[PDB]
Order: sequence, then structure tokens, then C-alpha cells
Amino acid sequence: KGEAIRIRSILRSLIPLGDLVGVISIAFQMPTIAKDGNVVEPDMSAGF
Amino acid sequence: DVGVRKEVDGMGTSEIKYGDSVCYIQHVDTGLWLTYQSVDSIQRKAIMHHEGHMDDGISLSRSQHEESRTARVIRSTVFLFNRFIRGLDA
Amino acid sequence: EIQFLRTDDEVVLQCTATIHKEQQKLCLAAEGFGNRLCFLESTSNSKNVPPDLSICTFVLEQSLSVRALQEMLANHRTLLYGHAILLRHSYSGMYLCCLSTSRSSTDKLAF
Amino acid sequence: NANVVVRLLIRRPECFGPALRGEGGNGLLAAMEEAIKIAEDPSRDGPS
Repeated sequence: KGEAIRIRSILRSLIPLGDLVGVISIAFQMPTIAKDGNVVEPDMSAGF
Repeated sequence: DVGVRKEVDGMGTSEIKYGDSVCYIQHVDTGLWLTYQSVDSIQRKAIMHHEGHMDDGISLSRSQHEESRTARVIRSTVFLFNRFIRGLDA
Repeated sequence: EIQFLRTDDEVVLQCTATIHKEQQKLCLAAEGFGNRLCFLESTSNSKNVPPDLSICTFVLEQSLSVRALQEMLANHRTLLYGHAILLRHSYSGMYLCCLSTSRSSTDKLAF
Repeated sequence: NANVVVRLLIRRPECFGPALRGEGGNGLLAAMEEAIKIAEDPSRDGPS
């Protein structure tokens, strides 16, 4: 469907593949167990 | 000196004919006529004369599309290759 | 009686650009031989620099409808708004096209 | 609906934000990294 190929080509032009690969490669911030057995979990609504 | 008539928007009317018509080339500003110097591969130098000569009419021969395209290709390739040669010399 | 744009006609595409507070006229052009990409030729400065309309002229080959176009790639008409037109370069004999490649002049989204 | 939405969004390229707008807009990976830097840098993430 020429319209379908056209839309897919447009989306490919907007978003490069390498950008998606890099964003996926970005790592999170692991929760850390600290002294006295306390879990420090960074706020989800404040980070990645 | 009929002058310059009004500009017409359209294909116009057919006035100057290839081969049949006889034309005289005149400079617009100075008004001089383009003539032959008649001085001694004919190699007759072309000049501008206020009055001209007795035989100054020019006939027209349209070039073929193939020849015109070849000439323009020649010009473009000459320009590009001269640029390339100058770059290599630089 | 205003003249109407037919198919088998030779025309030029013009655009007006207001750069450095000056309104001058440009025309789309293409060399064809050795350089497929299109560019612009200034026509406002005609009294000082002659424009090269030979590489600017185009000819309208077909002006068939959009659905007719889809049917066509599935297997002296007057131009009407909404038709798909074919522009053949008068000099090179080539056709105006949307090249897939892009020069990427800070646009990153245009062809 | 998807075709219409894509067409409207590409007609108005400002809908994609600073990045992905082109004309000097950096990449999506760069935008994500800068947003992460903002998230872990106070005085730019909250009101303060």
C-alpha cells in the first residue's frame, strides 16, 4: 500500500534508528542498599 | 523607426520567417547596423556602421535540437573540466 | 478572457524571496547533465544579468487525477486544482522528481 | 486516523518539540540526555 510505505518512510525520516538505539542503551539509576540495611530508591517521577 | 510596440501576452503572430525573411541587425541603443568590414576562412570582421553597406541582410537557419543540446553540453563540460584542471594545478 | 494552463505548454516556476529586506524573483532551474539537483536563477536583475531560462523552462506532460495516478502505478487538457502533474525538463529531457537523498542543510526532515 | 494524525503533525513540525523540529534542533538522544541532566540537576527541574 503506497500510502503505508509513504507513512513508514516519513516516520523513518523523522526518527533515526541510531537515536532509538542510544536511548535504549541509556541506563537507569539502580536502587542502593546503604548502611543499616536501608533501601534508597530514587523517585521514579523525578528521573529516567 | 517604428519604435517599440506594446507587449502582448500570448504566443503572438508569426512575423520573422526562417530562410524566406531577410533581417537587418540593429543595436537598440546606438542604432548602428551590424555590417561586414569588407577587409581581408573568409574572416570578414563584423563592425557597426551608422549607414551600413548595400548587402547586409541576414537569413536565419534554425539548429536542430540535437545540435543545440550538444553545444550546451560542450559548454558545460568545458567549464567543469577547466575547473578540474585549475584545481589540480592549484 | 484570462488564459488557462493546458498540458502541452512550456512554463517556468517562480518564487519570490524577501532576503535582506529586498523583494527579488527567483526561478527554479536544473542543469540536468552532470548535476541532477535543482537550484535557483535570479530573474529580477534582468537588466543587469540575463537569466538563463533555457534550464528553467518545464513542460507539462500529464495532468491526470490522483485516483487515476494510483491506478496507473497499480497497473491539451486543462489543468485543474488537485491533479497530479508531470514536469519534464525542456533542456535535459528529464522529469522533476522528489529525490530520496537529502543534502541535510540543517533541515534533517526535507528531501 | 493514524494517517490523518501523521499528516497533521508533519504539517505542523513544531508539535515535535525543540528537538526533532530541525533547523538546529539536536537529536532525540541528545534531548533525552539533557533532560536527564536537568532531572539530576536542581534549580532547573523544580521551581526553586
